[PDB]
Amino acid sequence: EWIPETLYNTAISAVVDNYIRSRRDIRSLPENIQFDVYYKLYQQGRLCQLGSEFCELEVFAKVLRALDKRHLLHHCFQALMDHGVKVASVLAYSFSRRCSYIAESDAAVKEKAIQVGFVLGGFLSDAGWYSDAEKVFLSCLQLCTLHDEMLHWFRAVECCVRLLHVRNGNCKYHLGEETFKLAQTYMDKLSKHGQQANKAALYGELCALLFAKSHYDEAYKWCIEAMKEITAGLPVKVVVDVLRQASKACVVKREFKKAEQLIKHAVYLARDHFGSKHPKYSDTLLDYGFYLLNVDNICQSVAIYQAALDIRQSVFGGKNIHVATAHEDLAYSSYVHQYSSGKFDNALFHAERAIGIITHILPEDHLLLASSKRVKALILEEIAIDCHNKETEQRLLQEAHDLHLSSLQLAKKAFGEFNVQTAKHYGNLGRLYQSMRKFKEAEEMHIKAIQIKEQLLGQEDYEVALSVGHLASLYNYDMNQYENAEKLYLRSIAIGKKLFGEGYSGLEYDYRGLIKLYNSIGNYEKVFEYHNVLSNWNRLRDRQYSVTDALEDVSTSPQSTEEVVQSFLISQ
Amino acid sequence: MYVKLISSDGHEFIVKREHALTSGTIKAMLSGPGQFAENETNEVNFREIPSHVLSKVCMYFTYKVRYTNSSTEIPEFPIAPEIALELLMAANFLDC
Amino acid sequence: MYVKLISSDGHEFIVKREHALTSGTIKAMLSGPGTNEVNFREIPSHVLSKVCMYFTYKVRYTNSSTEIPEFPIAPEIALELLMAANFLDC
Amino acid sequence: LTRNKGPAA
Amino acid sequence: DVFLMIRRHKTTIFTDAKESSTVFELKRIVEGILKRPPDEQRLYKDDQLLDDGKTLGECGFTSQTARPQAPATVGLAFRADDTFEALCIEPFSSPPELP
Amino acid sequence: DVFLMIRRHKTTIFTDAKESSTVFELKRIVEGILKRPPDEQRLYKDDQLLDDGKTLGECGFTSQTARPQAPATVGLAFLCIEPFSSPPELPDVMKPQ
Ligand SMILES: [Zn+2]
Repeated sequence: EWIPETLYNTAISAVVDNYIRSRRDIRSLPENIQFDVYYKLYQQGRLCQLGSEFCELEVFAKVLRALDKRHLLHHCFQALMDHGVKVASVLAYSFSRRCSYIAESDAAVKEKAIQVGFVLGGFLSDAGWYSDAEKVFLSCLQLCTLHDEMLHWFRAVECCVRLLHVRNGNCKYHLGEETFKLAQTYMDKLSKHGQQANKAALYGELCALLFAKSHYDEAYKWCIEAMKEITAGLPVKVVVDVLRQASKACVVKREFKKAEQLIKHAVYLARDHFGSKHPKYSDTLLDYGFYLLNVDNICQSVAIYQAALDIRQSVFGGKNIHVATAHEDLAYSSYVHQYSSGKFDNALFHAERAIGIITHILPEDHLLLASSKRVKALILEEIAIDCHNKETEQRLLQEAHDLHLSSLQLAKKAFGEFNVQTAKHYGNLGRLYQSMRKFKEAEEMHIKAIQIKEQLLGQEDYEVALSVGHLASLYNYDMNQYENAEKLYLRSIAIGKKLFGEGYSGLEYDYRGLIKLYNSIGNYEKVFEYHNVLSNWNRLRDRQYSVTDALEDVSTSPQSTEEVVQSFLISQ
Repeated sequence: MYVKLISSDGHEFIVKREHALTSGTIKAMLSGPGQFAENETNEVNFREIPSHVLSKVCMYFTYKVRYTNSSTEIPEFPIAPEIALELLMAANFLDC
Repeated sequence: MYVKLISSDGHEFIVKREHALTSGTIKAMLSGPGTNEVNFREIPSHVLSKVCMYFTYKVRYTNSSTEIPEFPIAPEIALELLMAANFLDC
Repeated sequence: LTRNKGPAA
Repeated sequence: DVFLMIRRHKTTIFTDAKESSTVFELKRIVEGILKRPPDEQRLYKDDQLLDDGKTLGECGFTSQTARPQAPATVGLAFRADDTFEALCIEPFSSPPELP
Repeated sequence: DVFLMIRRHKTTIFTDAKESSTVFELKRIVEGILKRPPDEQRLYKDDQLLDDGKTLGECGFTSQTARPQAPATVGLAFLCIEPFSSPPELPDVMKPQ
C-alpha cells in the first residue's frame, strides 16, 4: 500500500532534526506534542539530547500528563536509566528541594505540588525505582503535615498508603510498620471528625507487607479487613491490588477455593480496564503464577509467567527491578516445571538475568537479591548433581553454598530466626548438604527447618510437608535411618492428600522413596502395594492434568465486583 | 467543491474540498453549520494559523491526496527547518 | 563584638563577630586595619542578607547531632549567591 | 531425581 | 502531472493539470472558481509573457519542477478599466527568528 | 530556639532570642549596640506593637517561623522598612516567550 506519513509525523521529524537549535521553543508546545518530540528523540537514539531534557522536573511534569502514552514513557524512562543518566534520582532530589522551598507557600501551590508529587511518585514506583520514590512521597507527606486542614489529613493518608507500597517493594519492612502506624493515626483522627476514608488500599498494603515478612495468619486477617472495605467507587487499580494481595494471603493459609475466584476476578479486572500489555496486568499475572505454582498447576504457571515477563519486557524493558522480579519468579517456576526432565539451561539463564539486574540497580546486601540468589542456587545444585565432572560438581555445589549462605544471612538479619523464610533457607541448606555428601549436619538443618515451619504453619502445612519429605529422602537414601523415614514419608503423603489430593508432584518422589525404603527392609508386599499406588498416581497425573491455558480460564465477564468479594467474605 | 481556506492575514487558499477533507479539524469545521453554500465556496477562517504555514498545510493536502496508496516510492515532504515547529503546531490542531 | 556589613545598596547587616568569622574573607575584613565597617559594591543586598542568614545557620547548627536541614537558597537568588559564597570564601 | 523440589522463592 | 499554485494578491488557488495541457484550460479552471472570463484575465508566470495558447511543456515548468510538495508559482491578473493591472502578488508572511 | 531579624528604616540586627525572653530583652540587646534606650524605640511586628513585658511566645515568634535559615523580620521605630532590592526575575521555562 505504502501510505504516506501524516503531516504530524513528518513535522516531528523536521523538528527533531533541528532539536538543538529549537530546544527552547519546544518546551512551549502543547503537552501532547512535547511527548511526541521526546519520544521521537528516543526513537532516533538521541538519548543524550533527551536525558538532558527529562532531568528537569518541570519538563518531566508535562510529559507525565500524557496518560495515553504512559506505556511509551515507561520504555523511554527505562531506556534512560540504563543509558547511564540517573533520571530517577535527579527528579526525586529536585522535587524534594522544591517541596522544602514551597512548604511555606499557600494551600493552592502546596496542593499543586502534592498532585505533581503523586503523579511522579506513582510513575517512579510504577517503574520500580522505589528507592528514588520515597524521596518524592516523603516530601509530599511533609507538605501534608504542615497545615491541619481536612484535605491535608486525607492526602497525608494517601501519602502514607502510597509510600507504604514503595517500602514493601523496596523490602524496607521495618519502616512499613511505622508507616502503617502513622497512616492509622491519621485515619483515626480523620474518623474523629466524622468522616471515614477508604481503608482497602492501606490494609492491602499491610497484607503485602506481612506476607512478604511471612506473617501469614495476620496477613489473612488484614486482607479480610481489606476486603471488608471494598466499594464500587474505588479505582480499579486499588481494587485489583487488594484482590491480588488477598489472593496471595489466601494461598499461604491453604484456602485455595477462595484464592481461585479471588485471583480470577483480579486477572479479569486487570485485563478489562488496563489491558493485555499493562504493568499492573503483569503484576496480577505474577500473582496468578504464584497461585498456580502453589496448587499443582505448573505446566501453565510457566506460561502465565512468560506472559507476565513479556508484558514487563515490552512496557519497560532492560535492566529494571520489575523485569528482574519477573525473571526470578519465572526461573523458580521454570525450575519446578522442568525439574522432572533434568535439563536446566533455560531456567539457569532466566535466573542469571534476575541476578545480573538486581546486582546492578540495588545494593549487594538487599533482600531482593536474597529472594533471587536462592533460585539460581536451587538450579546450580540441580545442574551439579546431573553433571559428571567431579571438579564441576564441587565448584557448583560450593557456589550454591555461597548463594544460600548469603541469602540466609540477609533473611536472618531482616526477619529473624523464627520465620518461614529462614526455615526455607535452612531446608535449602539441608538438601544442599545432602547433595554435598555431608549428611551429619544435613539432618540438623532439616530438623531446624521443620521445628520452625511446624511451629508457625502448624503440624499440617505444605512447607512442613516438603521439609519433612526432604528429611525422609535424606534418611532413607543416604543416612540409612530407615525406621525414622517411614513416619516422615507417611506424614508427607498425608499432608499431600489433605491439601492437594492425589495430584501432587512430590507424591512421585515420596513414593519412590518409600519403594526404596521397603526394598531395603525386604517387605516386598509393601513394595508391590506402593508400586500399584505409584502407577495409579501416574495415571491420575495423566488424567486430570489437561491442556487448559490459564489466560483463557479466567474467562470473560465472570462474577463482577461486589460479588466475588461478598462471596469470599460470607465464605469465612 | 473547492473549499476556500483563509489565514490570519487574509490569504485565501482555495483548494479542492476532497483535498482539504483529509484533515479532521477542517472536516469538522465544514460539517455542522459550516456548509454555508450560499457563496458556493466554503469559507473556513483560521484566525490563528499564519499564512506561511498554511501554505505548507495546503501543499501537504495536495501531497497527501496525490500520493495516497501510491505504488512508487513516496518522496519526503520538504518542511523548511524554520517553520518546522509552527507547522508541527498546525499539524495536530488541524489533525492532518 | 558586633560587626556590620554594608552592601552595594547601602543596607547594613550587623552580626556577631564569631558568626561573621566563619567566613573566609570577612576574617580578612576584620583582621588587618582596626563595631567595624565592611563595604561591598559588587554584592547586592539580598545576597548579603542570605549570607548573613547562612552565618546564623552555620553557627547555630555547627556540630549538631541531629538531622541538619538544608539551607534554603532560592532558585532565583542562586547564581549571585554562589559567586558571593566564592568571593566571601564561606 | 533423588529429592523433591525447592520450597519457594 | 504538473501541480500549480496560481496566486493573485491574496488569492492562492491550488490547481493541477497534465504537462501536455495548454494554458487555456488553466484559465478555464480559474474561471470555474472566480467566474472571470479567460479574456478578462491574464497569467503572469513569474512576471513575464504567457500567451493564451502554448502548452505547459514549454511554459517554463515541468513535472519535476512543479511537484505537489512545492508547486511552482504562477501569477494572475484581471482586467480593470480597459487595462490589465500588473502582477501585484505579495509574500505570505515573515517567519520569526529561527531559534 | 528563636532567631529573628530586627530592622529599621535601614540596617538589620541579627540576634539570638530565647522563647522565655521578653521584648524588653531584645530592646536591651539593641541598646547595647545601637543605643536608643527602650523608651525611645518600639519593636514592631508587621504593624503590631509588642508589649515591653510580654513573653516572645505570645508575640508569634515560634521556633518553626523563627529558624536561623529564615529568621523572622520585625520593625524598629524611633513603617519605613526598605526592601532588599529583589533579584532579577527568572523565566518560567514553560512561559511561551
Ligand atoms: Zn546520555
